[PDB]
Amino acid sequence: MKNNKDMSLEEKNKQLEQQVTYLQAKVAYLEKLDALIQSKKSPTKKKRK
Repeated sequence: MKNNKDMSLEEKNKQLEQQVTYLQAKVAYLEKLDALIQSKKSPTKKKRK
């Protein structure tokens, strides 16, 4: 169900190989948010303070 928000979940994209790539993690964000890092964003490289 397209969330009341603007960026609906259906807006999510899909690829050939990346299909399962994000479908595994994205499933967490897109679940309620959308096709993007929101709930639990992956770990970023060593950020130099």
